[PDB]
Amino acid sequence: KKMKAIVEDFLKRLHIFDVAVAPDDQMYRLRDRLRLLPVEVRRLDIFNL
Amino acid sequence: QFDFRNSMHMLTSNLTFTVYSDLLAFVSADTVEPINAVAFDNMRIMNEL
Repeated sequence: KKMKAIVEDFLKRLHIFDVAVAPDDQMYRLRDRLRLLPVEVRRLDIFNL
Repeated sequence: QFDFRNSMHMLTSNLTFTVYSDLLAFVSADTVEPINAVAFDNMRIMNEL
């Protein structure tokens, strides 16, 4: 799964950027940065269930 | 002087066959899907997604 789509959705939903400017490389670097953070409890339990 | 008992001779050869030179029309090589290509260390060629 080409994971740039999820980052593009996130950036667009923030409602201040235009995805036509920021390239894919920063999206992938942001994804790698984002993987570290532990997820919220409710969503973690939803995924576990 | 023309001598017949020594001029006569018998030839040796194969019955019949076909000449092959291409040696590449007898093999087919279908590539794997471009996304899942791996390297010598059994890790994927591009590990960024």
